[PDB]
Order: sequence, then structure tokens, then C-alpha cells
Amino acid sequence: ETMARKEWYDVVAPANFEKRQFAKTICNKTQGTRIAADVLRGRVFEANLADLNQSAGEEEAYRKVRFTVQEVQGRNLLTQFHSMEVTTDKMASLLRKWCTTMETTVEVKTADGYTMRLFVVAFTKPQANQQSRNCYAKQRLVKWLRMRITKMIKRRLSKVQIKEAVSLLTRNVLSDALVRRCNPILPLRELRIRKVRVVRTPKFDAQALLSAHGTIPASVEADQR
Amino acid sequence: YGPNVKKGDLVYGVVHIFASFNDTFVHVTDMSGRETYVKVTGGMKVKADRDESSPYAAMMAAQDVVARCKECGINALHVKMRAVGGVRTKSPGPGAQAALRALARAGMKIGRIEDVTPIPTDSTRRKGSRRGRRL
Amino acid sequence: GTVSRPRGMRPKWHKKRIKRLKLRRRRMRQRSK
Amino acid sequence: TTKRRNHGRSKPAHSRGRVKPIHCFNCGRLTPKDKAVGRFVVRRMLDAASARDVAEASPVYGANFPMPRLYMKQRFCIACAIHSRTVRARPVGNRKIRYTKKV
Amino acid sequence: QAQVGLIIKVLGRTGSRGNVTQVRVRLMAEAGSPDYNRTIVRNVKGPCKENDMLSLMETEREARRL
RNA sequence: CAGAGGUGAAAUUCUUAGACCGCACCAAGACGAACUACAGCGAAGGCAUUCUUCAAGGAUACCUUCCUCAAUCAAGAACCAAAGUGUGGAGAUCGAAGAUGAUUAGAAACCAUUGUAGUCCACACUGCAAACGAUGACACCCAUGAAUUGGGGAUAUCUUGAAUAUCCUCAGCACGUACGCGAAAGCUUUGAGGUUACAGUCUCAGGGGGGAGUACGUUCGCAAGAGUGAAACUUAAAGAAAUUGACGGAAUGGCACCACAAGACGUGGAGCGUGCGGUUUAAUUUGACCAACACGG
Ligand SMILES: [K+]
Ligand SMILES: [Mg+2]
Ligand SMILES: [Mg+2]
Ligand SMILES: [Mg+2]
Ligand SMILES: [Mg+2]
Ligand SMILES: [Mg+2]
Ligand SMILES: [Mg+2]
Ligand SMILES: [Mg+2]
Ligand SMILES: [Mg+2]
Ligand SMILES: [Mg+2]
Ligand SMILES: [Mg+2]
Ligand SMILES: [Mg+2]
Ligand SMILES: [Mg+2]
Ligand SMILES: [Mg+2]
Ligand SMILES: [Mg+2]
Ligand SMILES: [Mg+2]
Ligand SMILES: [Mg+2]
Ligand SMILES: [Mg+2]
Ligand SMILES: [Mg+2]
Ligand SMILES: [Mg+2]
Ligand SMILES: [Mg+2]
Ligand SMILES: [Mg+2]
Ligand SMILES: [Mg+2]
Ligand SMILES: [Mg+2]
Ligand SMILES: [Mg+2]
Ligand code: NA
Repeated sequence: ETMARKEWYDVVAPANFEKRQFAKTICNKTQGTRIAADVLRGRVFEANLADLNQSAGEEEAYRKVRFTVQEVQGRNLLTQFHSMEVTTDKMASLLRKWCTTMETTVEVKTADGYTMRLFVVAFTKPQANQQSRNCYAKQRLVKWLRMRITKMIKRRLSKVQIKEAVSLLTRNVLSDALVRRCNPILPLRELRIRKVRVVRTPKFDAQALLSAHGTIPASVEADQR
Repeated sequence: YGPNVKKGDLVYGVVHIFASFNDTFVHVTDMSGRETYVKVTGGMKVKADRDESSPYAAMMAAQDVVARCKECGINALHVKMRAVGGVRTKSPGPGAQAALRALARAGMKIGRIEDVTPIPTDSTRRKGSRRGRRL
Repeated sequence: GTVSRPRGMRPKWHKKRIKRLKLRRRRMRQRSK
Repeated sequence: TTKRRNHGRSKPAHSRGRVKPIHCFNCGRLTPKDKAVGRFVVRRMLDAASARDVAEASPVYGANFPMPRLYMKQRFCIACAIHSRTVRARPVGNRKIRYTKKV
Repeated sequence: QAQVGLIIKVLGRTGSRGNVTQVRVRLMAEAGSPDYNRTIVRNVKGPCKENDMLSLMETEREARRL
């Protein structure tokens, strides 16, 4: 039988998320020289942000989060932030025709290694009394907005740790600061970060991961019924 | 064979519904995608080639998937829909809706639904000549 | 549609015919030379 | 005999020379992007009855939370636009009618 | 087993030859059932009108709209 | 873990030696979606990710400089999509040739699965496109309304200079509804207007249809070919724009048991009556071939 040899595991998000034991998964029992933890490390789990942070509102329901498995602790899968992304439906819905769609790619390495690429997207809007048939932006203002966004993100994220950077991205205080400080250049209908990807990780630390998770909830999977 | 949770707790999988205009895939995995629980397709349910993309084959496949995943222990399903995508059609095949409805009706809880057909930000040349498919 | 009545075959294929004819005449004369 | 003042395309004589083609959504035929028939489609993933059945089984979706839609910019060659009835031949007087918004 | 359905409206004759009728049918079930007041679109052959009754061999298939 | 692919339906093809599908990756080569528009830039051919860099180009602003330096063209010169050529490179995708499977009366096609050359890059050739606005360049006059791109000038909103508002202005791509023109379709400050009331300037080409952009010569080209370019002979039209019919395996709205659907009886199979035709005969008198054949009562 196929599933008679399967064992259940808990995936544990880092401590800066409220729902610690999001998701569940199976794996082959260790058998021979093939150890379960040695194929479990490196698996990437995707979850809706609204599921992870229940206390968050409707905007959280449009953002997905991916976590990679650093270490196996019994039946818990300790994880580190891997990537974050807006869902396809929301990003597709944000597009209008008669406006400029300005995208910025920002690459920043956190204070503890952890290079990340930010992929910011913004849109022009008409003003309140504007009668024009379009709100296209001049190229100089687009380049200036891109330069400002690059500077702000690099400055804010190179200073902090990976966990605090994740908290800034998930509680979208960084995007709020960006729209507040970028609107004087061009009136913006929306400025949101559509995807964040960890592109380079530092060498594996045990103490850093144990400090990323705080109080690790127990896994009951190994116990008997 | 299920996880050791209390009765009625929602244990989630992800279902990958791949409905082309030639076939329909109903594929349940965990939330990492790595481990597959069950995969039933329309061609597993019908005799004729012309019938695998149909809503009835898709519904039968979804019924099989629910039947097996109830003994897996999975009882809730996040949903990933896709058309063929890439440089081919982005419109889902006829069987996506029927498979999802049969999943919902047969007793599975539905979580997040998302459409994940591969979209290029720029592409290789698509099949056919510059004249297209000439019927 | 998109065009009026030609005198005979499609003009592009008539031109291709005349091209093949010229190539053959050129080959013939290069043979005799 | 010139049927259209615009020659069936949005490319005035002194605007630009070449507009890169796209593949027809239906048949793949290459068509200049100005000339092709472009529609942006916002499509529900399920019809009303399937939507009701799925929402009944979902803790996520309901009256509070809408289900996702499909978004597609579809560009058609003229033959496929006519055949699928997204566009129809019109009487000579009605050919000049242009719609700027979705109706 | 066959469920009994009540035709609540005739949506119109479908098909190329006009021999099929598309109707909206409500599943006549006991109160407290999942299929109570449940409505479904079905293709029907034979002369039918509003408030007629059908014997649904299956209640999971809906007829494609016309 | 038992199918996947593909089609109108299939088959060619892939697959328990694990295909298809699923997640995260890796590599290589293309391409830069949505935003993308009767929008911008470019002499034309052409040109969409970001940042850094080189030279340019246009418009606008100016009480800057200057002082006829210009317009347009044989000769000559430079650029020129795709396909194609040579030498290196690349080779993901697609794909002339070809292969296999279908379809078909045949199918060297359309369709399916593939696949060489190609498709991409550097360097050097070729110089042809419905290279189109089928509309040469420069200059003048010319009616109305709403717009749009860039720069200026003058005087409501939003963010904290940017953008927007009202008006005006120069330059640009255009749109709708005046003279006038036109064989008409149409064009109209974007002329095809200001022309028998025929003259601003320069320049290219045309003179019934074919033969034929063929032959011969010559120049260019590695070649493919490019440029120049007749005649004999043949023919009464060819051609253009509109009109009314007819037709369409175009769309739309209706309709009919000489249509179908649901059916009921039959006919076509047997014997026989009858009409028609063939054969026959001296003659087998003739008409008629849905709308002829128990019809010419
Ligand atoms: K020549
Ligand atoms: Mg604008
Ligand atoms: Mg056809
Ligand atoms: Mg025609
Ligand atoms: Mg015509
Ligand atoms: Mg002509
Ligand atoms: Mg055209
Ligand atoms: Mg231009
Ligand atoms: Mg061109
Ligand atoms: Mg068009
Ligand atoms: Mg198949
Ligand atoms: Mg394998
Ligand atoms: Mg494959
Ligand atoms: Mg882009
Ligand atoms: Mg080339
Ligand atoms: Mg070539
Ligand atoms: Mg290749
Ligand atoms: Mg190929
Ligand atoms: Mg044919
Ligand atoms: Mg082929
Ligand atoms: Mg002549
Ligand atoms: Mg008989
Ligand atoms: Mg007589
Ligand atoms: Mg007579
Ligand atoms: Mg009679
Ligand atoms: Na043209």
C-alpha cells in the first residue's frame, strides 16, 4: 500500500506570523539510508497571508507567502521566509487602460545576508478635476519615481534583519511609506509590491532559526491515538 | 492513514485542476506541491477520445478524487485552476467548472481558489504559420 | 477577393514561371558557349 | 475601391511605419497589433449555480468575499473575429460607428 | 433511484430541430433535505409545460444554457 | 501511477525502462505580455523590461549671431522589411524541403505528429515588397466643433516642486460635420480645393489590351538575380466607379407536412392492372421527360 508508509508532519511558520502551525504534509518513512529529514529540507510551502495572519483584513487575502523548510524538529517543519506574491486575479484587476503602468525592480541585501528582489508596481491616476482622456506620465517623472523607490527600499531594508524585513513587507508599512513619499512626484492610484523573492540565502544558522521561531508549538503527530 | 487531529478538523490539500480542450486533470497534492495524494483524469473515466474533456468525465474524475481523499484524511481543498497557457489558449477547457462543482458537492470544503495558467511576459513563437490554422 | 480579374493565372505564379524559363535559357546558352 | 478611410487599421499615413504583429487568440495567425480586434474580457470562473454550490462549501467565499475572475486581453484576426461573432459586417452607413467604452 | 422535479418555468425549445425543451425544475424534496428547494436546469424531450413533473435519474448534471 | 497527446472523428507519436500531471530549481536560445491608444520617435526601411553610458535629432523660448548662404533635380553617392548568399557562432521556439498519419475519386494540399535549410548574433553581400496614403518635393490661401503629443505665456484643485483647471500660442499624428472639386467612390486648412476664368518652382513617370519587363546587347552581382529594354506578331476591347437583378458551403429576421422534428400509413421486395421506354414489327400513330409516365378527360 502506498500511504501505509507515509508519515504526517507539521509546517511551522516563523514567530512573526500568528498562525504558527499552518499546513500539514506527508513524507515517506525513513527506510534504509533514505532519511525523511534529508528530503524534507528545501520543500517550499505556499499559504494565503490571510490564513497566516487571521487578524488582518481583506488586503491580506490577496497576498500569498512561501516558506522553505530549514530544519526538521520531530514532526514540526521549521521554516524561513522564501517569497511573497500578490495573487494573479488581483494583479490582473489592478490594470486600467488609459494610464501608465510603472514597474521597479529593487535588489537589496538585508543586515544579515538574505538578498531579496522587490518588484514594485505603481499606476498613475487622474486628478479630481482632470478632464483629459488619459493620465500618462512623462518619462522623466517615471524615472524619478523609480529612482526614489529604489533608494527608499534599499535604505529601509539593508538596515534591518530578515524577520523584521518580513514584518515590514507583510504588514505593508513599507508600501504605505512608499506611496506617501512618492505621490508628490506623480499622483498615484496605487503603489503595491507584487512579489518579493529571496534570491541569496546566508549559510545555515541553527541559533538564528531558533530565534526566528521563538516558542515552537508541539507536534502531536508522532503520538499515538 | 489521516493526520492525528480531532474529528471534523479541516486538513487541507491543494487540487490542481488542469482543463485543456482535450482532457481534464484533477490532481490533489499537499500545500507544498511535492507529495501527491491522488490524480484522476477524464481519460481514466471514458472510453472515447472525444469525451475526456467533457464536463461529465470531469465530474466523474472529481467524484473519484473525493472518494479516495476521504480515506487519505484530506477533507478541505485549496484550488489551482489552469488553462494550457504559455503560447496557447488562456481560456480554460470545458471541464474545470464541473470538476470543481463535483468536488464541492461530494463533501469537500473549498478554500482559496486561484487561476495559475502560465502567462509569459514575452514568449516564443506559437505553433502554426503566420497564416494560422487554416480550416 | 482583394483584387480584380487577372488575364490568366495568378500573376505571382506567372512571374515564377517566367523566372524558371529565364534560368533555363541562361543555362542553355552557357552550355553552347 | 477603398472600403475604409483607415484601411481597417489604426495606422494613419504619417504616424508610424511598422506595427509588430501578434498571434490571433483563436487561430494563431499573425496580425498587426493596431489592426487586430482587441477585447479585454473579465470572466467569472463559474456560472451562478456552480458559484452557489462552491460558496456553500467554502469558509473563504460567500456574500462577504467575492470569488476570483479571469482577466484576458484577447486579440483576434479579422476572420476569427467575424466567425466568432465578436464583430459583424455592418451596413455602409453604420460602419463609421465607433465605441470608446465597454457597453 | 429517481428524484421528482417540478417544472417551474419553460426557458424555450432548444436544439436544431426544436424537439427539446429547456426547463427550470425545482427538486421536490422534504424540508430539511440538502436538495430542498434546490433548482436545476434540465433538457426535456416530449410535450411539457409549467408545473409538470419529471423523474430525475441524476440531479448533478445541469444543461448548458441556450 | 495508467494512461498522456492530438482530431470534426482518428491515426502517426510518448508511456510501468514511470509518460502526462505536481513543487522548487538548473541550463540554453528567443522574446519583452497586460499597460498598448486612429499614441510617441525615425528620411524611409523600422523602433516597446530596467539601469549605466556614447554621439545625435526635433520642437519651443530668445530685443543672441549672420545676411541670401535657398528650392528642386540627370550624373554620382549613402541607407533600405522579409526571403536569399558567404565566413564564423548559435541552435530554445517555430519551421520552406522531406518523413509519417489522416481526409479524399485522387490529395504531391488544407488538418495531425515531426523535421532539414532557415529563424537569432558578428562581419560582408543582395537592393527587391500591396518598400501604400497605391497620392513626389518646396511655397501661399483656405470654414467649423470636440480632442490628442511636446514646448512656452497668463490666471481654480490635489500631494508635498509634481500634476491638474480656464484661456491663448508655436510645432506634430489625427477625428467629426463648409466652400469648392471629382466619372463616381470619395477629397477637403492632413486637398484630390483655390484649373477651359486653363501660368508659384523643380522633378519622375504614362499614351488601347496582349506579346513583355520577354529577346538581344550592356552594367552590376559569388549566385539567386537587379538595372536598362525592344520587335515580329496578335486582339476590339481590356479597364474604372457606381445601379438594378441573380447568386453565396455570408450574416439577420421570419415561414412551409409539395420541409424537417414526433409519428401514421404506405412505395421500393411478390403476383397482377395500367402508363412510359427499349426490343420487335408491315404498322406497333402521336404529344409530354419538381412543372412527363391511370396525363392528353
Ligand atoms: K535583367
Ligand atoms: Mg496625457
Ligand atoms: Mg474556411
Ligand atoms: Mg470579397
Ligand atoms: Mg472587393
Ligand atoms: Mg489594377
Ligand atoms: Mg488593413
Ligand atoms: Mg513619425
Ligand atoms: Mg510598411
Ligand atoms: Mg480593426
Ligand atoms: Mg488522450
Ligand atoms: Mg519519474
Ligand atoms: Mg514532456
Ligand atoms: Mg513590458
Ligand atoms: Mg535577414
Ligand atoms: Mg534567410
Ligand atoms: Mg534551430
Ligand atoms: Mg518543428
Ligand atoms: Mg478544398
Ligand atoms: Mg505539418
Ligand atoms: Mg500600350
Ligand atoms: Mg412492386
Ligand atoms: Mg405530328
Ligand atoms: Mg404535338
Ligand atoms: Mg398524371
Ligand atoms: Na497599404
